[PDB]
Amino acid sequence: CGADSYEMEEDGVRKC
Amino acid sequence: DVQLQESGPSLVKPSQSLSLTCTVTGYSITSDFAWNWIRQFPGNKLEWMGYISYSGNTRYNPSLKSRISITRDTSSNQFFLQLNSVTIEDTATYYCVTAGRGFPYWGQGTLVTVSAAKTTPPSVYPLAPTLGCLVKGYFPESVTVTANSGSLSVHTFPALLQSDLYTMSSSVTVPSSTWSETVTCSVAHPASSTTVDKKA
Amino acid sequence: DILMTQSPSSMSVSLGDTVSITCHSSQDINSNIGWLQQKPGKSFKGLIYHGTNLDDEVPSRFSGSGSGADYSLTISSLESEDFADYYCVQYAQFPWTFGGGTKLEIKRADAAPTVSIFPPSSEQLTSGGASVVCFLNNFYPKDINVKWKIDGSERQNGVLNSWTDQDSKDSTYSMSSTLTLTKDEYERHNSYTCEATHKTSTSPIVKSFNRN
Repeated sequence: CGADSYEMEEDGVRKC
Repeated sequence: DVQLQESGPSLVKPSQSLSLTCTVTGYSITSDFAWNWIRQFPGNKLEWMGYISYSGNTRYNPSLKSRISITRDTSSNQFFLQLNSVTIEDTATYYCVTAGRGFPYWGQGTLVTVSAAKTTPPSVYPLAPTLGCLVKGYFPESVTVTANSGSLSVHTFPALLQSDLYTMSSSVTVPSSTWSETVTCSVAHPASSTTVDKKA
Repeated sequence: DILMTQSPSSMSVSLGDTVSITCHSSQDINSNIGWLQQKPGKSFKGLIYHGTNLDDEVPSRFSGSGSGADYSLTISSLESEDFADYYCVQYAQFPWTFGGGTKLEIKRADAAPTVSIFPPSSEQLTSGGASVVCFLNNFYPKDINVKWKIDGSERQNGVLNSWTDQDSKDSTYSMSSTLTLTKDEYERHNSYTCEATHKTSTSPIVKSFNRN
């Protein structure tokens, strides 16, 4: 998501 | 889904500690997500206070860091807020919240007043010649008014502070084939355990 | 901290309308933005995450778009339930921060208040106090004036005014006005009047009682 197609998680929170 | 509920005291004195519990059902707090405390100030401004992760890692707002701890009890599936060295400025409605894919699940919220003023029950007065009830001189914020066992569906006017005590009122509107029929308002004030009755 | 600038602050719109709410961040947040709804009763709900994605059970009326520092929430064909306060939130940078909010209110026809005056209770007169109450009910728009007169003389001091939020039933507003005086001052006068001025009625709506 966002500028790219990558989504990630940090401490259980999904972020772009 | 997830369900969350805040519990804890409605009134904390300045310089002391604010302590709240969030009880989570329907999902384990060790499974996923971050488990947050967010507050809303009397003027509707929201502030993120911090979280504890599913793995027990904590993040805090730098404005609060030295004053805050968020902890958990995984056996009871609860997480906790502690805010110390509180001032009047910490008066807000406190929410426990899940962050995962955004902020889907929120508790109902609980109001915490920080003040040195003393707890005081209300002196309900009747309001007859549309009818009403006038609820005066209570502390802290914590009243609910119910007309005719929930049969009347009726205006609730928010509390104002006069002389460091709160005052609010409520009105009901019935066709003039009634008050004829009896009309009674039930006034409940949780922080007093008084259902100050009245009543015609 | 990242500042979130939410616009507009308020909206007066009709059912069936399509409305947009915007949020500008003070730096690029890479779509790390949520939208939240808080209805009457103070309950919050997440509606959108990553600028566009719907949370569970959020109807397709709600949509989102944007990039960098500029994002929008759109609500198509407004329904009764959609009238609420709305908030943006960034989770691109700690600390997470929120927009100022947007209040969505129902547009309605102009309506004159119904005015209701009440004398102090015997109960209160025993304690040494005297409150005179005036309900001003079911009017539109919210802007209203109340004037208290004691034996014809305007009293501004000792008056407490409280407004409801928009009515869930008929989209109106209501306000309560309380004049509080001591037992002793109350008993020195005969006439107690509340007068309501609104952009609807030429003359004010005057309600009074005489202690005789």
